[PDB]
Amino acid sequence: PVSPLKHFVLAKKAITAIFDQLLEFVTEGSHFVEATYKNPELDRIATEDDLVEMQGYKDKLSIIGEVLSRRHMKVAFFGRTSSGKSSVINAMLWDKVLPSGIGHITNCFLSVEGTDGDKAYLMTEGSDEKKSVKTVNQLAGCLVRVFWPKAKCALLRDDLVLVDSPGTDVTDSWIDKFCLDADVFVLVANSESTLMNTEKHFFHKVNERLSKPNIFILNNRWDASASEPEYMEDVRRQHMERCLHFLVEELKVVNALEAQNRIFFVSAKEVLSARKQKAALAEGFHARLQEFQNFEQIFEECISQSAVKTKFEQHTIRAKQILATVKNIMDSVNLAAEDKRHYSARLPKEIDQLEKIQNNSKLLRNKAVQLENELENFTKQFLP
Ligand SMILES: Nc1nc2c(ncn2[C@@H]2O[C@H](COP(=O)(O)OP(=O)(O)O)[C@@H](O)[C@H]2O)c(=O)[nH]1
Repeated sequence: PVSPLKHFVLAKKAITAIFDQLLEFVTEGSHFVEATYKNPELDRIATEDDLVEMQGYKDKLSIIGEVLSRRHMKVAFFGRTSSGKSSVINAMLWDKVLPSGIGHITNCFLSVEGTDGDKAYLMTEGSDEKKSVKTVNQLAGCLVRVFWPKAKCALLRDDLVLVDSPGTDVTDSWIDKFCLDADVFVLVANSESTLMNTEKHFFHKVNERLSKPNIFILNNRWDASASEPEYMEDVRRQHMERCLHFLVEELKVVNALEAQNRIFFVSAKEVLSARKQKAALAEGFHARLQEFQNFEQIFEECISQSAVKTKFEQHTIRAKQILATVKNIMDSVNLAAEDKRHYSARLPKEIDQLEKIQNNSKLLRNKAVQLENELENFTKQFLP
């Protein structure tokens, strides 16, 4: 069972390798354009504008590679205090990463990301110090970053970052600082209550600022109706009706069939206890566990596909534009050299020098075409 998050990992590896090659190619092409422009025996074969363009591309292709190397998937959890946001995150991480009662006292956002080390730690905004996660109660707009060993959670190994927000009912400017790059928003609701307008309004604001945000609703604490099956079915219908209407008719972010794959009824407490033990069950436990596992699979499929487009499409488009321009420059150099060869070149040494320029510009043009093909292959595989 291969995690869908590997789609993102593979896309990130592919696009970073393309940009490594692109930087090397533009560096080589810039050296060629410079030598051609600077040759005192050549007039107007490569222009000063040709060189400035190539150097400008060279000067900015490195930071694209470094920026791409740090791209990650991000899921953000929202909901009323004690709905179960921290517990859902812990269940997905298979451990008690965010401590008990942290939701009572946290007024900062808490993010969880992977670390290559074997020791968990946290970092605050104004330093590089790695602090004990045992101080997270003291440290928790503000953001506290929790780092958890990648060897312990496959989600973190596969470049997912999970963000816990302060309770919606006791606090937006949240969107700008910690939501412009979130790929998925998860509303955690208390299934013993009813979906509230305070929660709806927040996702209305996300919806107005982002084009078709990916939104899941987890009706948590579903174990509270265990052994009440007839009751459970009717409460499920009522929650489903209200959650469907919100996603489909109010937000209009999903049609009614796809909405079935965005609303789930779960017990994060049961799931965490089952998973911490893996490293006398209430009635319906396994059905609820299976529903949480189905949510995780659908969530991973959603966020991996979505994040590849969101995080990598613009730079893929830019790389194609850079290559088209470099090809145009190589075309211009070749054409100017060949024109000169046939219009006014006289001595066989001048002719041989122009033929070398033609040949090297063609070698570079063909290298650009090969990188265009790699970008087309990337687009076909990763950018539907
Ligand atoms: N019965 C039950 N209790 C839960 C569930 N999820 C969380 N809780 C409990 O509800 C309390 C608050 O949960 P927490 O995850 O801290 O809520 P948060 O404030 O939204 O982060 C804690 O005591 C949890 O143990 C659940 O699925 N079922």
